[PDB]
Amino acid sequence: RQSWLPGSQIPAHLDTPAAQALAGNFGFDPLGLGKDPVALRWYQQAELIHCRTAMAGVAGILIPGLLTKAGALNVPEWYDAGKVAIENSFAPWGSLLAVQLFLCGFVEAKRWQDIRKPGSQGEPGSFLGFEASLKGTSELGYPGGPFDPLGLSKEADKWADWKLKEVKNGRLAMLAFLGFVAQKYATGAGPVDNLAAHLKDPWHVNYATNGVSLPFL
Amino acid sequence: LPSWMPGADLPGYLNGTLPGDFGFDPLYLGQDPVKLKWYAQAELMNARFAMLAVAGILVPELLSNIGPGAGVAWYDAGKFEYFAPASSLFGVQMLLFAWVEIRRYQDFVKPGSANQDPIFTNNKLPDGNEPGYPGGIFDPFGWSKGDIKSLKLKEIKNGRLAMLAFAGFIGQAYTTGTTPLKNLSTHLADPWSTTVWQNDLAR
Amino acid sequence: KAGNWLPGSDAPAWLPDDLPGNYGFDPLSLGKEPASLKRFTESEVIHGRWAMLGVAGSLAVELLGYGNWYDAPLWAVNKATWFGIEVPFDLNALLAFEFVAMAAAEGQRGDAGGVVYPGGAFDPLGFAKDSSKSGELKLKEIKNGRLAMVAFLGFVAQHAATGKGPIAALGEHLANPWGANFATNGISVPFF
Amino acid sequence: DIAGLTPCSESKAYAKLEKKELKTLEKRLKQYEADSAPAVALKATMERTKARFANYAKAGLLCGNDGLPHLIADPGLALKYGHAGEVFIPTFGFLYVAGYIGYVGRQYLIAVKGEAKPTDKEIIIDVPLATKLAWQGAGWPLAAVQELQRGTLLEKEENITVSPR
Ligand code: CLA
Ligand code: CLA
Ligand code: CLA
Ligand SMILES: CC1=C[C@H](O)CC(C)(C)[C@H]1/C=C/C(C)=C/C=C/C(C)=C/C=C/C=C(C)/C=C/C=C(C)/C=C/C1=C(C)C[C@H](O)CC1(C)C
Ligand SMILES: CC1=C[C@H](O)CC(C)(C)[C@H]1/C=C/C(C)=C/C=C/C(C)=C/C=C/C=C(C)/C=C/C=C(C)/C=C/C1=C(C)C[C@H](O)CC1(C)C
Repeated sequence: RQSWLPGSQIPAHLDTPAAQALAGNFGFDPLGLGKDPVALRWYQQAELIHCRTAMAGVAGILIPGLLTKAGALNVPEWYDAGKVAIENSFAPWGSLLAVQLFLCGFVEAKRWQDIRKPGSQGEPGSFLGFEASLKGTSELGYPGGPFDPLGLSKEADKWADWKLKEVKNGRLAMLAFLGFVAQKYATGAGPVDNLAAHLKDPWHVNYATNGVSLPFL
Repeated sequence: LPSWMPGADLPGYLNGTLPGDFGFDPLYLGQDPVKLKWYAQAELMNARFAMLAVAGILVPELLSNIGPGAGVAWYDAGKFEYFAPASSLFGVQMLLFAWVEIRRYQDFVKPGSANQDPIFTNNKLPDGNEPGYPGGIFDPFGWSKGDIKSLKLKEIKNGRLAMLAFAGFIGQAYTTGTTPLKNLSTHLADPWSTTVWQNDLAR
Repeated sequence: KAGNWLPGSDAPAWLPDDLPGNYGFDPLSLGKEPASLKRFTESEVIHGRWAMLGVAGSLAVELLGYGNWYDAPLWAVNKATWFGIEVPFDLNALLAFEFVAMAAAEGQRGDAGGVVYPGGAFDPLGFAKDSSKSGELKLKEIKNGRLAMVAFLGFVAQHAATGKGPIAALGEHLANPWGANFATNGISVPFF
Repeated sequence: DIAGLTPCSESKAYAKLEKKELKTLEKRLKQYEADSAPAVALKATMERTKARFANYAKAGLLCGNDGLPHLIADPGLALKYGHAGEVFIPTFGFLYVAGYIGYVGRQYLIAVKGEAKPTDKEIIIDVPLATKLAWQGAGWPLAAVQELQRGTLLEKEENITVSPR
C-alpha cells in the first residue's frame, strides 16, 4: 500500500485491520506513539479535532486575507484582528474568554464522555430532546444527527473518500497554521504578502534569505 | 473509436456511453463511476453555461461595432445602472436559482422524481428521464427526433469549445487589457507580429 | 400526512400519518425516538401559540400606532402605557406579578403529562367536539403557528438589519421594491 | 521592581561593574602591539564583555545593590513580570531532556532483560538497539503518561523486601 517512505518498514501497530481501516494511514509513526491501541484511539481523536479546528482557523486566515487584497472586506491582519475586534467590540477580552471557556467546556466534556464510552450521551432522560441525536455513528469522532445536516455521510460508496479528503485537508491546514506562525515571526508581514513576495522574486525572497531560519549561512 | 490521440491506449472505463467519449483522461480522474456520473453532469452544466456566456460576450460586441442601450464591454457590465443596484439582482438571482438548482439536483439524486408541475399538477415531463437531458417543455420545438447520439455529441463539442473560449476571454482580457473582438481584429490586421509570444515578449 | 416538504423524497418511518403537520420534514432525525418526538410535538404547539400571540401583538401595536414591538420596553430600560392609557406600575412589580402568574399557570400545565389539546374551560365555544373538524383545525393551528414563528424571527432579523418596524419596512418595500430589501441592507449580504 | 530590585539597565552598580571590567582589560591591553595576537585576543575579550553586558541589559534582568543579575523562581511572579526565561522555561527544558535520558535508559533495560545474556548486553552495549531507542525517545512524555495510565509503568509488590517489611 501507499506509504510516507517507499522501502521503509511500516510499523507493526499501523499494519492491522483496526489501524489500516482508519483514515490517511501511510505508516507514519517513527516515534512509536501509537503502539498502544488505546493511545492510538485517543490520538485519532486528537488528530480529528486538530484537523477540523485548523481548517476552520486557516480558512479564517486565508479567505479574509485573500479578499482584503481585492476590493471588499477590509479585514486587518490575522495577528492584529483580536486587537481591532476588541476595539470594535462591547465586552472585555477576559469576559469574552470566560464565556467561551464555559461554552466550550460543556461541549468538550460531552465529547470527552463520548470518547470514554461510545454509547453514553444517549441516556433516556439526560437531555430534553438532544439525547436521541447525540449518540455516535458506529465510528468515534464521526458523529451524526445535527452534526452533518445534509446527509452526505449516508452513501457508503463515498465514505472512505470523504474521510481521506478530510484527513489530508486537515493535515495540510495544520501545516498552514504552523507556517502562519513561523512566517509571522520571521518576516513580519501577512501570509498573502509572503506569497506575493515569493511570486515577485522566488530566487531571492525565501527562508534562505530572511536572516532568521538558518543563520549559519 | 475516435481517439484524442490515435494509437494510444485508452482508459477502459470509457466506453462510448457518454457523449463525446474520446478516451481522454491522462490523470485517471474518472475511475470511480460515481465520480464519473458527477463529472458528466458537471461537464454538461459548465458547458451549457459557457455556451450562453460566449454567446452573451460575442453578440453585444458583434453588434457594438456595426449599426443597443449600451455598447459597454463584457467585463464592465457591473458599472452600469440597470434600474437597480446589483445586490438586489444578486438576491433575486439566488432565490430563483435556489429553486431551479435544487430541483435539478433532486432529479439527479432520484431520477424520475422531478417531472410534474407542483402548482398546476396536470403539467408533467414525460418518462424519458435521462438525468441531465430533461426533455418535455425543455424541448418545446420538437427536436431530439434524431437519435441524439449525434445531437448530444454536437452539444458536448460546442460546449467544450465554448468552455475553452471563456477560459480564453478571461486570459486574453487579463493579459491584453482589452476586448476579444478587438484582439481578433489585431490578429487579422497583422497575425505575424501579433502573437501570444509577441505580446508576452513585448511585456 | 399534510404533504411533502420536498417532493420526490420519502417520508421517515418514525413520523405517523395521524399527526397535525406531518410533511415529513426531519433531516436531522431529531425525533426518531418516541419520547423525544412527544416532547417536540408539545414544544412545537406551545411555540406556535406563543408566536401567534406575539406576532399579533406586534402587528397590533404598530398598526394602532404606539411605537413598534421594540419601543415598548423603552420606558423600563429608562412610564408604561396600554391603549394609550398609562399603567401605574414599575419593572420590579411587573416582573413579580408575571413570575408568580406564569409560574402558577405553567406549573399547572406541567403537572399534566402529555396534554397538548386540553379543551374544557380552555375551549368554551366547543369547536372540538366532533373529532374530525378538530383535527383539521389542529392542522390549521400548526400551520398558522409555524408561519407566525417564521414571521417573528423575520421581525427580529429585519429589525437587527434596518432598525425599523415591520410595517414601516413593508412600506419601504412597497415604495421602492428594487431599492429596499435585504440587499440594500448592507448586512444580510456582506459584499457590495 | 520585584523585591526592591532595580532593573539592570537602570542600575548604576551594573554600569560600574561593566566599566571596571573594561578598565582591567584595557590596562592589560595597553602593554602590547596593535596587530599582535595578544592584542587581538584581548580586543575579542572586550567585545565579548560588551556584548554580554548588553545582552543581559536587553533580557530584562533584575540587579541588586551589587549590580548582579538576580533570578526569580516563582511561576506566577515570573509569568507576570516577564521572567519565565530564567527559571521556568529552563526547568521545563531540563525536565524534557532528563526524562529523555531516563526513558531511553529504561527502554534499553527492558529490551535487554528479554534475552539469555542481559548482563552481557549491559557490559557490551548493543549499539543499533541503543541508537534505535535513542531516536525513538523523543516521544517520551506521551509514552510515559500512556504507560502510567495502563498500569505498566509500575511493578507490583513482587519486589524484594527485607524481613521487617
Ligand atoms: C420552535 C420549535 C419547534 C419544535 C420543537 C418543532 C418540532 C417539530 N417539528 Mg416543526 N417547525 C418549526 C418549529 C419547531 N418544530 C418552524 C418554525 C417551522 C417552519 C420553518 C417548522 C416546520 C416543520 C415542518 C414542515 C415539519 C415540522 C415537523 C416537526 C416535528 C418533527 C421534527 C423533529 O423531530 O425535530 C424537533 C425540532 C426541533 C428540536 C427544533 C428546535 C430548534 C432546532 C434545535 C434549532 C433550529 C434553529 C433554526 C434553524 C434557526 C434558523 C435561523 C435562520 C436565520 C436560518 C417536531 C414535532 C414535522 C412534523 O411532523 O410536524 C409535526 C414536519 O413535517 N416542523
Ligand atoms: C414569514 C415570511 C416573511 C415575509 C412575508 C417577509 C417580508 C419581508 N421581509 Mg423578512 N424575513 C423573514 C420572513 C419574511 N419576511 C425571515 C424568516 C428572515 C430571517 C432570514 C427575514 C429577515 C429579513 C431581513 C434582514 C429583511 C427582511 C425584509 C422584508 C421585507 C422586504 C422583502 C424581503 O427582502 O424579504 C426577505 C426575504 C427572505 C427572508 C427570503 C424568504 C424566506 C421566507 C421565509 C420563505 C417563505 C416565504 C413564502 C414562501 C412566500 C411569502 C408568504 C407570505 C405572503 C406569508 C418584506 C416586508 C427587508 C426589509 O426590511 O425591507 C425594507 C430586510 O432587510 N426580512
Ligand atoms: C513552591 C511553593 C510556592 C510558594 C511558597 C509560592 C509563593 C507565591 N506564589 Mg507561587 N506558584 C507555585 C509555587 C509557589 N509559589 C507553583 C508550583 C505554581 C504553579 C501552580 C504557582 C503559581 C502562582 C500564580 C499564578 C501566582 C503565584 C503567586 C505567589 C505569591 C503569592 C501567593 C501566596 O502567598 O501563596 C502561597 C503559595 C503556595 C501555598 C504554593 C501553591 C501556589 C498555588 C498553586 C498558586 C497560588 C496563587 C495565589 C492563589 C494567587 C494570589 C494572588 C495574590 C495577588 C494575592 C507567593 C510569592 C501570585 C503572585 O504573583 O503574587 C505576587 C500569583 O498570582 N504562584
Ligand atoms: C504524526 C507524528 C507521528 C510521529 O510518531 C512523531 C511525530 C513526527 C512527532 C508526529 C508529528 C507531529 C506533528 C508534525 C505535529 C504538528 C501538528 C500541528 C502543525 C498542529 C497545528 C495545529 C494548528 C491549529 C490547531 C490551529 C488552529 C488555528 C486557529 C483556530 C486560528 C484561529 C485564529 C483565527 C481564525 C484568526 C484570528 O485573527 C486569530 C486566531 C485566533 C489565531
Ligand atoms: C423542524 C426541525 C426539524 C429538523 O429535524 C431539524 C431542524 C431543521 C433544525 C428543525 C427546525 C427548527 C426550526 C425552523 C426552528 C425555528 C423556530 C422558531 C423560529 C421559533 C420562534 C419562536 C418565536 C416565539 C415563540 C415568539 C414569541 C414572541 C412573543 C411572545 C413576543 C412578545 C412581545 C411582544 C408581543 C411585543 C412586545 O413589544 C415585546 C415582546 C416581548 C417581544
